[PDB]
Amino acid sequence: DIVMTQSPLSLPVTPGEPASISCRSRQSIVHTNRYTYLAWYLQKPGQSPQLLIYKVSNRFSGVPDRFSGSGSGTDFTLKISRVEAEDVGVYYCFQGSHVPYTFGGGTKLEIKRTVAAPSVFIFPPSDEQLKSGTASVVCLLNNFYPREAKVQWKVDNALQSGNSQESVTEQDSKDSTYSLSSTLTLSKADYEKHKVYACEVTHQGLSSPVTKSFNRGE
Amino acid sequence: QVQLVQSGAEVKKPGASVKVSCKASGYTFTDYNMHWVRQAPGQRLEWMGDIYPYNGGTGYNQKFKGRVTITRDTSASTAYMELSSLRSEDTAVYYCARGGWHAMDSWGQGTLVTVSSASTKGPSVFPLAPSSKSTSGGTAALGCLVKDYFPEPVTVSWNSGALTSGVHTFPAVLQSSGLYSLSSVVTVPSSSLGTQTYICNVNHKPSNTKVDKKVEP
Amino acid sequence: QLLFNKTKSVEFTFGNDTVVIPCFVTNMEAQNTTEVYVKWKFKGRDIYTFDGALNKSTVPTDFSSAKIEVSQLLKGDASLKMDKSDAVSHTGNYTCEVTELTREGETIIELRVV
Ligand SMILES: *[C@@H]1O[C@H](CO)[C@@H](O)[C@H](O)[C@H]1NC(C)=O
Ligand SMILES: *[C@@H]1O[C@H](CO)[C@@H](O)[C@H](O)[C@H]1NC(C)=O
Repeated sequence: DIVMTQSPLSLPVTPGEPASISCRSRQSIVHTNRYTYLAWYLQKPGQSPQLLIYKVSNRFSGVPDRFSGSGSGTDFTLKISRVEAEDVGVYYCFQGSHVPYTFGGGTKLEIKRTVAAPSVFIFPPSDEQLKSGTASVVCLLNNFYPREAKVQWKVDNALQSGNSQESVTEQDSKDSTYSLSSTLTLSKADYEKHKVYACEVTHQGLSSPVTKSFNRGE
Repeated sequence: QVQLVQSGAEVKKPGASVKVSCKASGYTFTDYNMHWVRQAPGQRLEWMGDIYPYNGGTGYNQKFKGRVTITRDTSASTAYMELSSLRSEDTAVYYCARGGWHAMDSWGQGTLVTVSSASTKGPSVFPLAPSSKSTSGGTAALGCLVKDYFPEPVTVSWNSGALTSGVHTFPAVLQSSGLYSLSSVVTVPSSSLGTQTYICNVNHKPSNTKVDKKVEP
Repeated sequence: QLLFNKTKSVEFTFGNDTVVIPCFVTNMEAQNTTEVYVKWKFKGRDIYTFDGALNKSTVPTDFSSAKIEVSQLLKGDASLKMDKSDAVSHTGNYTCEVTELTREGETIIELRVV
């Protein structure tokens, strides 16, 4: 197996700026035929891989002129004129000379946007699940940037730990944004003991703490 | 339209075997070469083999020596891939990949097979109803939450594919008892919450459960 | 993974003011010349290459007469046409290597005294 190394593993770039990804191989990938088949792929967030560059520098049908590949034998480099919000994802180099064919580690591309304020929502538990003996309360922050966001839970002005879980999406291929939904889980008995359930959120885009709340049975 | 459709996700116990389909449409099956690619955490993607549907010739990755068999059927334009004696190393998304001798140019959905000895459990789904507390400046948020299911994946669509703008389906988190949990949310106008209806479709194929839930304010 | 209508050998004479080395592809799916890349060789290196992405014909000094017709490159025909000048000079095993995007096949054909 021919190892292939890429660098970096993550590349912060603001759209409109170049971005170069290199992928080197221990031993050359030149075939007897005197061709070297190195193919560049990208796995879009949520979508199966797609081809951009085949044979070092020949682009695929439908790829913009802005994706160009170069390199010889040992060293190779994938360059783009400018990145756009549509280019988010992780990129792979792939060798097509010696069996077995191998892939690279993967250089993940991230888009640098301006500051975006979260929109905060909270969801009381469904009546069909309080009939099951459980009560989960969902706080969600939606399309904020950057991803660094703090979510604190308060039940009767008391702060909670040990009963929370968090979940953040991928970056969006159009508006370069993330969102996160925090799941707080209770038993039905311990839920019918308190009144106010609050969701405290702090993030750089907020002027000040945002607190979303509801009272049980309202 | 060049399109490759494979089978659904599977569950197997270690020591068993799995056979993943890949039906091809939009092109002539034997005109291209077809590859098989898998992404297993936390390793690189691994080319496992190829098959040329005209002659039936094959070439494999000897990493899988003695346990992979790539087969062919031109009567149905479907290529197959069998992986025997499974372990926790093989649980991954298997990609059927069409292309030439040394590159793939179009790929399929992906097949996630989970090798485990735990029992498969059907999801339970609950409305996340929109409320006075979930409205912000004329915009309203609603969704469903899919809880206590194993293994992965769960697929969540809204209004059977007619609503995709503003959909945010989160990655599943794992609970202490070993089951997964993910929440699907979408943003809609709050003016029209009484005239329109939003139905989540949640499908978890390993256990063959298809439940559809309409959420009301 | 490209297929051809094979032709083992072709014969020329001195009456032949020009010569053709047939090469036909039965399953090429390219709709434009940007996607096609042809490479002809004879006992070694590339007598003729046509880079469809740049539409640049390249010919050695000793094969300045060799050419293909691009107006039927999409129809599957990429047959070299030269003259007896560089045909009598060069007789032997010629190879037709055609590439359309990621796929690629090849074939070879053989190139009468009084
Ligand atoms: C087969 O090759 C011959 C060679 O001249 C050509 O005339 C014919 O058109 C080819 N077959 C098809 C179906 O094109
Ligand atoms: C070249 O010679 C071949 C072999 O006889 C013949 O079929 C062909 O017609 C000749 N070409 C021309 C232009 O006469």
